[PDB]
Amino acid sequence: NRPNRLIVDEAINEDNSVVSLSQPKMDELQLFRGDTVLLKGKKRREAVCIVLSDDTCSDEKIRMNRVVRNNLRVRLGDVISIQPCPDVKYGKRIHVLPIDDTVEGITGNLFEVYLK
Amino acid sequence: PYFLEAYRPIRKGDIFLVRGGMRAVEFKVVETDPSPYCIVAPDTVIHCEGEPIKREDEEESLNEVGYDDIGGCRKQLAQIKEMVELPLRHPALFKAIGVKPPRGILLYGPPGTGKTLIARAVANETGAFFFLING
Ligand SMILES: Nc1ncnc2c1ncn2[C@@H]1O[C@H](COP(=O)(O)OP(=O)(O)OP(O)(O)=S)[C@@H](O)[C@H]1O
Ligand SMILES: [Mg+2]
Repeated sequence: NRPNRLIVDEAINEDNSVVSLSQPKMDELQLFRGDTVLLKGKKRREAVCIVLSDDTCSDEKIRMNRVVRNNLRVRLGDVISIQPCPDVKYGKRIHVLPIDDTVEGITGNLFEVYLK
Repeated sequence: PYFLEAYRPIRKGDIFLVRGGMRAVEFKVVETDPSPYCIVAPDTVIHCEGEPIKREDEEESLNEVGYDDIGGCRKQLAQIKEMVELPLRHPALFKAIGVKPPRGILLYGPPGTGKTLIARAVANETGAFFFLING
């Protein structure tokens, strides 16, 4: 019915916050190589990424990392609606927390090594 | 002949080992007048009377096997030390790395070449709990 409905393909670009589309689909949706789109998934949860281009991509599919794929409650072969979001808002305060099963050997500083 | 032409600095709290007469024997310095340590002179007198006492519960024996009893296989003993000494002496420091250790080593050779000796010596000289399984 709608040309924004897509199916999940594998990841090639090894960046976390990067999704990929093909050339005629991006020319049909009129995007650019520095835009910011939004992906709707299952369990009423969404994900924001950065859309880029790819020539090896197929017609009605989207390429994304396993991080974005698990943040949407989506597996390989599901359906995702994409929409544009020009609401470019700069952040002010970011409060994050580590997870205990992945920090059980490290202690002290984490800002300078991992996040900086 | 032990203290003669030796000038050995002894101290209260030392156990020394004397070999000879087809026997190794351990003596403990119990009492000295220049406490704690003193160099043995020809002026000294040694009162070797008294009854033999037992061992303190934490004092390990020099009858048991260390690296000194093994000869002729310096390279293989160095290779086993490079494999095993770092996951034993630093357990938790190695736990936080992300490197898997070895988990099984197979010693082989002709009968009589001292394999049980090497296993027991690498056991005792690292403080690891050593369990023995006999076939
Ligand atoms: N490299 C060695 N250095 C010093 N003593 C050794 C050495 N190899 C053997 N011996 C002596 O010979 C004894 C025999 O050693 P073992 O550990 O019984 O050899 P082995 O490999 O266990 O033989 P098998 O196959 O188990 S019967 C040791 O207890 C030592 O007294
Ligand atoms: Mg044996």
